[PDB]
Amino acid sequence: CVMPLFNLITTTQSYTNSFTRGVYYPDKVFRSSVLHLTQDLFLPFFSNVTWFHAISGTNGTKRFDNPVLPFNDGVYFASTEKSNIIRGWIFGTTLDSKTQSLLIVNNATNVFIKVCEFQFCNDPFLDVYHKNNKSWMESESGVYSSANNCTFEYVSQPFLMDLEGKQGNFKNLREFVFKNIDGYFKIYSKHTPIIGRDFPQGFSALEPLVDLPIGINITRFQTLLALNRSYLTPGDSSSGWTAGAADYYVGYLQPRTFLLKYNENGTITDAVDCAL
Amino acid sequence: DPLSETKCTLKSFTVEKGIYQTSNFRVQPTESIVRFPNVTNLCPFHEVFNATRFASVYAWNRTRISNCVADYSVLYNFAPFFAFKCYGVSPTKLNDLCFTNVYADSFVIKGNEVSQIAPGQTGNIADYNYKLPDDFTGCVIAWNSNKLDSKHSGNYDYWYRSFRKSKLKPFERDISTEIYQAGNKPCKGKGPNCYFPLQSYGFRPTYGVGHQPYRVVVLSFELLHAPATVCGPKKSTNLVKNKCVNFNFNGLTGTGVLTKSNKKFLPFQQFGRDIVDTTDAVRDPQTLEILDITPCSFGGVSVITPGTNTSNQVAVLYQGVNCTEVSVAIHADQLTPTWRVYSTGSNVFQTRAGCLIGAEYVNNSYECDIPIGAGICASYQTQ
Amino acid sequence: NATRFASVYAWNRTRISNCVADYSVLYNFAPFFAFKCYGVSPTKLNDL
Amino acid sequence: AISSVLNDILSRLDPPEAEVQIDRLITGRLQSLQTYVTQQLIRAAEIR
Amino acid sequence: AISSVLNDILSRLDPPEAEVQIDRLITGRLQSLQTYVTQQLIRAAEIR
Amino acid sequence: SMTKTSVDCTMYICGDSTECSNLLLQYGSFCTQLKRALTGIAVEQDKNT
Amino acid sequence: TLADLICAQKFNGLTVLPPLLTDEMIAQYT
Ligand SMILES: *[C@@H]1O[C@H](CO)[C@@H](O[C@@H]2O[C@H](CO)[C@@H](O)[C@H](O)[C@H]2NC(C)=O)[C@H](O)[C@H]1NC(C)=O
Ligand SMILES: *[C@@H]1O[C@H](CO)[C@@H](O[C@@H]2O[C@H](CO)[C@@H](O)[C@H](O)[C@H]2NC(C)=O)[C@H](O)[C@H]1NC(C)=O
Ligand SMILES: *[C@@H]1O[C@H](CO)[C@@H](O[C@@H]2O[C@H](CO)[C@@H](O)[C@H](O)[C@H]2NC(C)=O)[C@H](O)[C@H]1NC(C)=O
Ligand SMILES: *[C@@H]1O[C@H](CO)[C@@H](O[C@@H]2O[C@H](CO)[C@@H](O)[C@H](O)[C@H]2NC(C)=O)[C@H](O)[C@H]1NC(C)=O
Ligand SMILES: *[C@@H]1O[C@H](CO)[C@@H](O)[C@H](O)[C@H]1NC(C)=O
Ligand SMILES: *[C@@H]1O[C@H](CO)[C@@H](O)[C@H](O)[C@H]1NC(C)=O
Ligand SMILES: *[C@@H]1O[C@H](CO)[C@@H](O)[C@H](O)[C@H]1NC(C)=O
Ligand SMILES: *[C@@H]1O[C@H](CO)[C@@H](O)[C@H](O)[C@H]1NC(C)=O
Ligand SMILES: *[C@@H]1O[C@H](CO)[C@@H](O)[C@H](O)[C@H]1NC(C)=O
Ligand SMILES: *[C@@H]1O[C@H](CO)[C@@H](O)[C@H](O)[C@H]1NC(C)=O
Ligand SMILES: *[C@@H]1O[C@H](CO)[C@@H](O)[C@H](O)[C@H]1NC(C)=O
Ligand SMILES: *[C@@H]1O[C@H](CO)[C@@H](O)[C@H](O)[C@H]1NC(C)=O
Repeated sequence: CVMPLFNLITTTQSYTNSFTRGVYYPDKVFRSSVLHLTQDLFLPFFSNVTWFHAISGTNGTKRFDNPVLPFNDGVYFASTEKSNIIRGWIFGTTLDSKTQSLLIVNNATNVFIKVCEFQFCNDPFLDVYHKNNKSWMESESGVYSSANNCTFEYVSQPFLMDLEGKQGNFKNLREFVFKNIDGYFKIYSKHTPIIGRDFPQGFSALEPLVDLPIGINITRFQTLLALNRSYLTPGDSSSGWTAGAADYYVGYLQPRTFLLKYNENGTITDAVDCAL
Repeated sequence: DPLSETKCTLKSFTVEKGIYQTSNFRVQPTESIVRFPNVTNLCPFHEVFNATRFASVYAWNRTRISNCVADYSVLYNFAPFFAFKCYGVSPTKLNDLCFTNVYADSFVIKGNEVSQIAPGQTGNIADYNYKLPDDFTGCVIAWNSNKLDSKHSGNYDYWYRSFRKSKLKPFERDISTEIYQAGNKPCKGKGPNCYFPLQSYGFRPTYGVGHQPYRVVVLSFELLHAPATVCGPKKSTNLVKNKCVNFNFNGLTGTGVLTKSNKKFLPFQQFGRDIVDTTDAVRDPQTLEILDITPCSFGGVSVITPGTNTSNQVAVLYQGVNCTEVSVAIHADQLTPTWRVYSTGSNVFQTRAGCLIGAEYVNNSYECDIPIGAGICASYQTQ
Repeated sequence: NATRFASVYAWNRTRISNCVADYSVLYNFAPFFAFKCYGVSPTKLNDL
Repeated sequence: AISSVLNDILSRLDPPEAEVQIDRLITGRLQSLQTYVTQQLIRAAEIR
Repeated sequence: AISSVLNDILSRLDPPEAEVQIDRLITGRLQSLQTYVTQQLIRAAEIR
Repeated sequence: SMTKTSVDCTMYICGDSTECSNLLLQYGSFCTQLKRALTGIAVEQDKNT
Repeated sequence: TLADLICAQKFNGLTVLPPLLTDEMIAQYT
């Protein structure tokens, strides 16, 4: 838990509107050319959602915003970034070694998920560094000091996420939905391309990614940003840790009834929010 | 025969001229096929039920059982069972089901506290240590462990929460050591209106049977037929298509024909449902293919008779089916009504009302006598 | 906590009325071999 | 059911045992509504 | 009942315990059938 | 006229199940009444036309 | 237009009986 001194900027929680984003698949059941009325934890249409920016300024002040945030019944997380600064998330009630905590981390080769009484630092983070000026690697030493009484470990999803490039704008609308249902930590996701710059208008159903039967209690969550040991912006001789530009929107799920339209293909194409 | 069925429906020995909706025909299944996944490794039930040490009741050990074959005959090997109470599922059927996931909540309690492990129960252990959900489905197995959890000087390693501000919610574990407070005066230590929530059991072999330590394992199942996962120990059978069969896809039991389809399942999708929430397609666990399910042909059966007076001859209308389907079912002997009416070759006639057997089609046109339907009528005539 | 209890065939009847029924007192000297409530849930006795 | 009032059933019994009385009331009131609507349909046919 | 699928009830429960759910389903589906038949009769009178 | 429908009471309530069929036999002649009503409706539709 | 929904209905004991007079016969009468 070593963190070099930075001119940290107090987090500014901007406000934007959610449009019709954040619609996922309620269940594994296949449906064709049907209209289904389903009650579930959905993101309400046109509700306002909070906006954070994680960037390093040109004047030496780096906006390292990772506030602790409530979880409630669920979370919708939209991310736009180029260097994969958003590397993972933490979940737990006390975020200490007294109670079991959940951690999701990108290893840059695989995806790591742990459920252990982690002794997290004050602001856990991943250390990305360039060894020998030849190999870039990420380490978890800055996340937790020790792990004990581990009950679940899951190393899987050998996917590098964004691989097509940065054609439109980073080609990285990463939409995720995290829910706690019957002890199951459910992640739905969708990798939407970009028409515009930020939060394009449109509909994109979030295909489920992973159900983890962790069976733990979560009432709080936080974002983990990537810190790289310099050599990111060409022409800058400032030898110090810098973070790439990234934006992320957070919305909260509520119990809502939605009318979803499945076409003949089997995919959700449209949705109606019954109490909008 | 059809005429006797008509008489029974009319509850009379004489039948008037007309067409009578007597019964319903069904095509019976020919084979029974089950499809269980490639998993062969047994579930670690022996480790759970034969562990060296068991956690305290207030710190009950939740073991995750998934992605394995759950053979419940192994649980019968070490069966000193004092309680084998299965709620929501018959124990004898446990070997024929596939469970989405298994949670083994294992702990140690007193002998007299076994009855508290049940839905809707109240007590010290039920309210402050381990509370079952109201809609709990699964089994509870309690067996004596005096020879392993007792000491001559007293086994104090087992503790139970005796005092708590509020009763524990279902599937909630409390490990806090805060001193219980009675009233509004804060408690800074042991004293009046202040008691330690955790009390040691102190199990001893010399104690009575009701006070002997008992190991209790609650096996909770989530009986949903979609993620499959933990299936029972049943041998799989090769898949057969284009035939009315009794299929068992990962515990999803049904009857019908299975056919190759174009229902483009997404990678996470397992089975499909119709507009009215009826299972339309299934996924083969082994070959990972999509299969439309079509229930075996059934329908009404009407008996055209010229009356008991004129003759005992009858015709049979199988409503809303091909004549070829009925002929195939008869050839393989799959029709539910087993009184097959003799068919010559000119007797079988295909109407839009169904398949008509036993009536000869004449290229004439008379006034309707017995209305069969779709413009076709029948009559007893000299030909 | 009566010193002496009546016989079962001559069961003692006590009339409790015109007082606040605080059931938390019962939980103090509560061996509680059986606490079976018929027609009313025992947990709701504190609000009725 | 023990009481015709929904509130009393909810305030006197725990959900697992209250649900039975709730369902008894539900069945009775569903039958009453169905009878009313059927009679209304027949009377509306006569009035038409 | 515990499920709207009859096969699940027959496969997960013993006859004496499955009979309760089977009877619940029988009552519900019988009521649905009589409702449908009554509405059909009234509509048939209108069409006549 | 309207659509003539036929409903199998046994298949609708207790589809291809013998336990459910035996339990349904204890409810009397409800299914026979439903079949009679639907048949009367169908014959009435043909008569109307 | 007369009235998958039809397959689903036909799949639990609900069948539809064809009218005795075909539309050709109704046209002939008219
Ligand atoms: C449903 O999915 C199928 C399978 O991909 C799509 O069929 C393709 O459609 C495109 C666009 O018309 C054609 O060029 C391809 O030849 C089709 N493939 C096949 C195998 O037929 C179909 O288009 C999808 N439905 C929609 C509305 O896009
Ligand atoms: C509580 O259960 C866990 C999970 O089963 C036990 O941890 C190990 O689990 C593995 C996998 O089933 C077993 O092979 C080991 O034998 C278990 N024990 C150890 C020490 O590794 C854990 O031991 C259980 N604790 C108690 C007190 O029963
Ligand atoms: C009974 O089934 C047969 C066989 O499928 C159907 O006859 C087919 O009709 C189509 C459409 O005209 C033809 O292309 C096929 O060649 C026919 N098959 C044979 C084997 O002759 C027939 O239509 C079915 N009966 C009804 C009433 O639909
Ligand atoms: C049942 O026993 C109780 C005591 O346990 C009796 O209540 C007492 O009644 C006397 C009558 O003179 C009072 O003076 C006392 O104050 C009461 N309380 C106590 C604690 O003694 C009650 O009368 C008995 N009932 C019957 C029917 O015998
Ligand atoms: C959400 O916040 C926006 C921005 O301030 C505001 O205009 C809007 O009314 C808010 N919506 C609700 C439902 O509070
Ligand atoms: C989860 O933890 C929070 C925070 O301590 C607590 O308020 C809540 O009651 C816990 N939930 C359960 C089900 O134990
Ligand atoms: C990340 O992946 C490497 C292999 O690429 C593996 O050895 C390591 O354990 C993983 N986890 C880390 C570095 O936390
Ligand atoms: C882990 O479990 C042990 C044994 O119950 C306990 O003493 C300890 O506090 C727990 N936590 C850690 C971080 O070791
Ligand atoms: C249970 O564990 C004990 C102690 O290790 C061992 O001796 C015994 O063989 C085990 N029994 C079974 C059935 O595995
Ligand atoms: C199951 O095993 C069979 C036989 O070896 C094999 O053909 C099939 O691919 C396997 N399926 C999976 C999902 O591994
Ligand atoms: C047939 O019915 C007629 C009346 O239509 C009656 O006279 C006769 O006795 C009946 N039986 C026979 C065998 O003709
Ligand atoms: C109960 O009665 C016993 C026996 O007389 C006495 O010692 C004890 O103090 C009494 N307790 C209370 C709470 O009155």
